[PDB]
Amino acid sequence: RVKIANRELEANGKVGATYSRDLLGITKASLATESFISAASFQETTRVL
Amino acid sequence: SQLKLLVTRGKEQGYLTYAEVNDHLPEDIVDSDQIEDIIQMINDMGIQVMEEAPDNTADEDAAEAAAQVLSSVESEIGRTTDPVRMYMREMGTVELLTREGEIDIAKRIEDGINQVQCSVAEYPEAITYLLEQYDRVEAEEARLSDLITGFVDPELAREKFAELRAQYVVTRDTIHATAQEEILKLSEVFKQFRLVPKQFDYLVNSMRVMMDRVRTQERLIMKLCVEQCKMPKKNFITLFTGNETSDTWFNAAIAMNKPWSEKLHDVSEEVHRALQKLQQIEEETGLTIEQVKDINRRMSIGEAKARRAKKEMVEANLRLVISIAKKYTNRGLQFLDLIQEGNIGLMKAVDKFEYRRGYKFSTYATWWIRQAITRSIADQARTIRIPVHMIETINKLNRISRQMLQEMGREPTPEELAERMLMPEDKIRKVLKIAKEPISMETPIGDDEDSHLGDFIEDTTLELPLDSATTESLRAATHDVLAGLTAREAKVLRMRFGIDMNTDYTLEEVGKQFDVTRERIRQIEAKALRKLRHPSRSEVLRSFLDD
Amino acid sequence: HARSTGSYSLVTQQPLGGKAQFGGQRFGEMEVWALEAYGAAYTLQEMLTVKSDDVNGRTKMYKNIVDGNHQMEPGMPESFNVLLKEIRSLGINIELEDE
Amino acid sequence: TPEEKLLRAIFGEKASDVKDSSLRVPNGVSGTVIDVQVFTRDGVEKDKRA
Amino acid sequence: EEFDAIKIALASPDMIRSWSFGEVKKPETINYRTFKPERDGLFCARIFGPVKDYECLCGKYKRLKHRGVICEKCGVEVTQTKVRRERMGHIELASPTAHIWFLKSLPSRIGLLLDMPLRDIERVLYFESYVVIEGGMTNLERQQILTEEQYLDALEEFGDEFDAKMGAEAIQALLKSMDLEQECEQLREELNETNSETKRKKLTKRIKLLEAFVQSGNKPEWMILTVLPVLPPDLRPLVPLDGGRFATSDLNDLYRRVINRNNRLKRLLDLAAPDIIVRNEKRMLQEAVDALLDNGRRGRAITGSNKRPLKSLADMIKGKQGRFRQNLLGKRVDYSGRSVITVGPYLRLHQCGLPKKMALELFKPFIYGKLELRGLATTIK
Amino acid sequence: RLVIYEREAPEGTVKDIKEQEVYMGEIPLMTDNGTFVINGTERVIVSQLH
Ligand SMILES: [Zn+2]
Repeated sequence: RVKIANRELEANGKVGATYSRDLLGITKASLATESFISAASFQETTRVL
Repeated sequence: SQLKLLVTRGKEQGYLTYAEVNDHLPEDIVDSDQIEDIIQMINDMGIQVMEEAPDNTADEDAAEAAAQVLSSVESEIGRTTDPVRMYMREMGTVELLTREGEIDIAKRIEDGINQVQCSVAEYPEAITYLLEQYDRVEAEEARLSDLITGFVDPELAREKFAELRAQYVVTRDTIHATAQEEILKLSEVFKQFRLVPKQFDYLVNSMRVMMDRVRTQERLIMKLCVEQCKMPKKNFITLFTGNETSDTWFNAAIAMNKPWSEKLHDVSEEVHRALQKLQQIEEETGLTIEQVKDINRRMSIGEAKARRAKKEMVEANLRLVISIAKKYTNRGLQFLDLIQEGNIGLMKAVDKFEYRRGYKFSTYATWWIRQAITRSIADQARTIRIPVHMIETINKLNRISRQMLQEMGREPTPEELAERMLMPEDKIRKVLKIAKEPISMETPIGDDEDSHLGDFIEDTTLELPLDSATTESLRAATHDVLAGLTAREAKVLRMRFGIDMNTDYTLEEVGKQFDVTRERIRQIEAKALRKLRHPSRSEVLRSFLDD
Repeated sequence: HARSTGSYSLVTQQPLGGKAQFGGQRFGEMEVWALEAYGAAYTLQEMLTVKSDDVNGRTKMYKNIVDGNHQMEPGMPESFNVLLKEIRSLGINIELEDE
Repeated sequence: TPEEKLLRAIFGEKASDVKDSSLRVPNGVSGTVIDVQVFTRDGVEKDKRA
Repeated sequence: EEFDAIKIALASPDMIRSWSFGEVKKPETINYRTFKPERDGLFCARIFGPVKDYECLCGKYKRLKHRGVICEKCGVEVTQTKVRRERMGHIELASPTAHIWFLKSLPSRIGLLLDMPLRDIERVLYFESYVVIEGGMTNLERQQILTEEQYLDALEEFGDEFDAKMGAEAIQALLKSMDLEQECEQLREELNETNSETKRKKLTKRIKLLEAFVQSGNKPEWMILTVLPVLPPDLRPLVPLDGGRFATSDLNDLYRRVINRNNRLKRLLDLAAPDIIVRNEKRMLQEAVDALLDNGRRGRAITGSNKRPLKSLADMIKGKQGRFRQNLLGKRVDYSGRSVITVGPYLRLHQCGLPKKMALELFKPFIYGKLELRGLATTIK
Repeated sequence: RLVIYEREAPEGTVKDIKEQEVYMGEIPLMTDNGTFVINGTERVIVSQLH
């Protein structure tokens, strides 16, 4: 999201956002998902819902 | 802080034990419900899991709120849950005896009922209602026992209502000097009658119409004078109490050089309407508005004391109800359902108790409580509800089966229960087929990978897809066969059956739109069946009759 | 053991046979991972829409197979429809946009 | 149903009131019926073979 | 229907009415004697559609053409029995009730939407402790909890302009009486004036949550169930097992319990009973609902006639055996088989043996088609 | 053996000893081979180790 947003903005004249990348465990990097019907298959269903 | 030290060792270690968590608990909270509350707050946050005697990932982002809830529940406990105990606490706060003062509280209740009945005896609309109901009931439209459940032979009752007509004509058609005494005698006679519960219900209903109309015209006078016209309470109380009926305290009020009075000009006729419908309701009764308001406020306060006596005695006897409801705890119905049903039965007991019968209250109300809980256990325990006396037969079979199981030694047979019980030898069989609970369809039959018994209960509404294919193939084939006829032929044989149209037709509508309901279309049909039953044509059709 | 069209469950229109588990082999999850690993997705779609659940999909598949037209008309799984109902009995308004 | 009814009309074959549910051998075994036992609820008249 | 994405939101009481097909009113399920379903219980005919395809319950209208008509005897729409699988029923609850998912998910959604400690909310629901709602500029704040004596005192303090509830009506008043954008502006102030990184940190946390909630389509008072929906009658069946023993699922039990207590509570309120009775009843209904939506999270499963903690709605989606993982990914499969294997080196590595019998039972449909195509047998039978 | 002592008597003179034989349960006996028969099928109870 950030890379497309600030990349198009630098494509225009304004300035983006200096981001500092992270590194997450797989049980923690699979824990965040845009889609929830995916993320309710394996996560705790109640909280996702 | 201490339970937070638990949390820091859990973040470091990554697990716990029951000795650990049981050691870091606050030094008084040993409610097993509360213990589970904290254990779930500790587990579900992560640390996960609490792990009895250990010795894989974890997923959670809301551990901070759980930790906060723990550190808040440390000093001041999250006292109680498990609403059986909540009810125990909330009813145990009672001085749980009413020793020979129950009759004082019943004195109080008799006060309330007698005040409301006397006020009723002051009430015109309900007296007129009972007179009009006397006429209707005398018209074969009702029983003499439904309009009244006896007084303290409804032919004596008829002369009683005739006495009511006499008292009321003398008391009403003389409208102050003697009319008061007329109401006095009517009082002395109506204080000794007796009404059905729903009869005093409609009494209270028309009276509640009365109080609500009076309060709504209160709003029509106040929100048209007090609120709408800047009219304070001082000059309003100055002029409302004292007339309250005639229009001498409003339109004479507008000309009083007052703030509200210099603005009431545009609220004149609506307030005139208010007092006019006020005196109209008065016409409905015949008394001043303040008489009506004082009378039904006396009614309301006696009623409040009566409801309060109800509340007080029942909260005295809740201990009784719990002790008695403990006795049925495996009828298939929850504890608290039993205790609430008992409380309702107790309410009906307090509804109809008299000290002039000499009973004591606990021995009296035990029966009502037990009978109500039995009605409940019969009516809403079994999944597929069965009537009452059916349950009677079931309990009879269970008692006699326990007795026969040792009288005959081995075990009973239906042929023999059909002669101990004098029942017709087949009701025993049907009762024994019906009286059993239904299996929890998610029952585990652990005998496999992991199943639930609902996972095996096959289907029988579906159609075998061979059937679907045959039906479609035969739709097509019959379509072709009807292609082998004429307009008269094909249309008549279609309409004679369900072929690709709406609901079928008999010779009436058929010969109607075909102009002949006679042997004409009958001959058409019979010859149709002739040509179709003709082999070398219908061989495929007979092939669709596989057998 | 072999099963082409046997009985069916009652809560979810899935295969269930009895006689010698007269129902299809469990096409579990790791197999779905397998099919996604290949690019094959039609076989998956029919592995859990036509062969298994979609109670119009399967009968139309059988009509097509007998009539020599190996098409498929999927629809939507009856299990996911049960999931919509079980989420919706709870106070959670789950709906499907239509565009 | 529809045209099924037309068919029964075409051949007059009385549609029966009874549904077959006989205990048929499981598809595949191939055997010798070594012994038949007939338990009866004692509310029924035992048949000829029993 | 190649539709779109899926959308999801909260349960509007208007929404849960428009979904339904007629109020449930009674805990009866079937008639014990003629096994048609009672009206109108957890099962029904006038509500959830008919039992038999294109037949009314009573039997007045029994033809395929008559579909669309509702009987004059029991209003049952002559329509396929598979409509018995897609209808839902509301329960016009007499006392309002809090939805356990939105009250026990850590955080409390109702909590951090109200900005209130979870302990005080579980106070206000279970009737330990009154709570003020919009207490006026007299002495008290808004969220200020109280107790028995404190409320009965404050009534003296101010006869009017004093608004203190307790129970689900209280939380619902707090929610609806709340307005969010006011809290958004006050939060922008708190981000401006107040300066402590933890303070304005949770300031941004709650302000993001609140503006995100308003950006949502939802409302505040939809977290308090006024209308609970009943699952249909064929996802929670009542099968005839061979022998009179009916094998019912457990949601029938849970629904029947919650409906029992709803009825009883309406009956208590009508009699003008004393207060402890109605309070115990509203606790009982709250726990019946909280068992119905999850049967968990609340301390003890209201276990069935087994010792089994009986299954419930969020327990029919949750867990590796629920619909997501256990039957929406790993399903059975028509057209399959299995057997013991062997070697057979006489093959080429792109082909396997397959027994004659297994082949003829896997490929039955294709074979039927091939036969009736080549004309070697007239019809599919 | 249902005994009932007299009140005004801790162990004072007995007033009734009604001696009657009561049924209870059917313990499934053991075959000669240590294999019970519970419902027609021959079952065996495996020794435990605790
Ligand atoms: Zn009808």
